[PDB]
Amino acid sequence: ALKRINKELSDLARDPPAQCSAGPVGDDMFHWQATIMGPNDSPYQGGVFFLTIHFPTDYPFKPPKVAFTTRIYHPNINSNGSICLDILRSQWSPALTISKVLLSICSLLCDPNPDDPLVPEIARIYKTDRDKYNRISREWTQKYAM
Amino acid sequence: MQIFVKTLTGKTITLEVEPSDTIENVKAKIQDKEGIPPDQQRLIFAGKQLEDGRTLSDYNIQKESTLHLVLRLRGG
Repeated sequence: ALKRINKELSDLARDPPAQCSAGPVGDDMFHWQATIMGPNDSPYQGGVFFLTIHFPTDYPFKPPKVAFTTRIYHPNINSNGSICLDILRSQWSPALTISKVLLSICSLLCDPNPDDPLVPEIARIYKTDRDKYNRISREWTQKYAM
Repeated sequence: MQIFVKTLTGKTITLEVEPSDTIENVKAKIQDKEGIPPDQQRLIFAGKQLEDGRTLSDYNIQKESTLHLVLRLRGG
């Protein structure tokens, strides 16, 4: 894993995603992290988000765990920070450029699709009760975003 | 020394600063370089915000490093 993980680091260092910065902590090649800024369109402008990663001891070949330390009231993420990513599913290549994953989350907010996510409660509220959603959206901003 | 800075705009350029300088000064140079004001200028690193009253040697960022620049868009 030390070699594989270092594989992405090469493409990451030489040229890391501009849409979002990321990199491993210390020389410990196992824990990865990233950040995302309000695309300047959705109700979260100026809201900085942080998400940690966890690589398996059996090589990426195993679905990696991801969570959201920041409290985002988006109709697609639960409380435990459960992010819905099809990549993890069959669309999980034992050798994928995590760089694409980060972008997937970026486009998610810049293009959501309220349907049957892991948060049907937020879906309904956002569905018609937009006025309220805006209240919590702005309230959850200063709470942890800022 | 030399240091790389990349913003959301995708803009990337090598800046020049001394290891004894303070984030308070570099902020003055970066803005004059791109033209972006300090209010919108921000410095992030592995999820660590740089303080205005801190020296490069303090954060031990070494040389040939890549700083994550973020734009603080207020709009209100």
